[PDB]
Amino acid sequence: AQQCITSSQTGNHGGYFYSFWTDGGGSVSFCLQNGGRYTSQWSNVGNWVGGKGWQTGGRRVVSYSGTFNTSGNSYLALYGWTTNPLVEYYIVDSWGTWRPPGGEGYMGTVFSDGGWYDVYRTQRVNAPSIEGIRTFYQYWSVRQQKRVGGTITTGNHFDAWASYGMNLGTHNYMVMATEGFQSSGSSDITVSDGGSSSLEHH
Repeated sequence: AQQCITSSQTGNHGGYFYSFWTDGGGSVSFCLQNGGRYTSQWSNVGNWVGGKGWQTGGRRVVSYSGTFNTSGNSYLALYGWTTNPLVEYYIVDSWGTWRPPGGEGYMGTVFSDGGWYDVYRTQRVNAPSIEGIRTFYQYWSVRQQKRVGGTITTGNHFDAWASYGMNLGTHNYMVMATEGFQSSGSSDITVSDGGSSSLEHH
């Protein structure tokens, strides 16, 4: 059955790595389900992010399915980190009332997995990270129109980022995450590797 957590931690569940974090404001429940699945609920949350994926990110055909709901500022994104350089990155497929990162630091565009994304770079100064209190860039691909479920071919994003001088370091984790900020909502997301699909043919 499910395992529902409310405090920040990482682990492996159903065969998949997961990461979950919250600041402890408001309410959030992160429920680990069979295989690549998790569900979540949040109510008037301060901030949280979490999902299932890979302990070591990289070039991958990520595949995910499920549902994502919010009345406020929440988003659904492949979410991960590198070190040397320290980078926090996002490939955002859907959001609520606020399209991240509010247009800040626009760099260009990329086409991947059937859709156009806008590319941004933002900066975090003296901020908590996977390597402690640091100054680091955040890289974003944000879909021009919302999508919930599909493939995210990470290499296409990384390569576009690189074309704009947004270079990555050594991969740390990479998860298909739900995020909330001063908002309420729910999600139900199942992650998989997309490489076992039939060959595309039209």
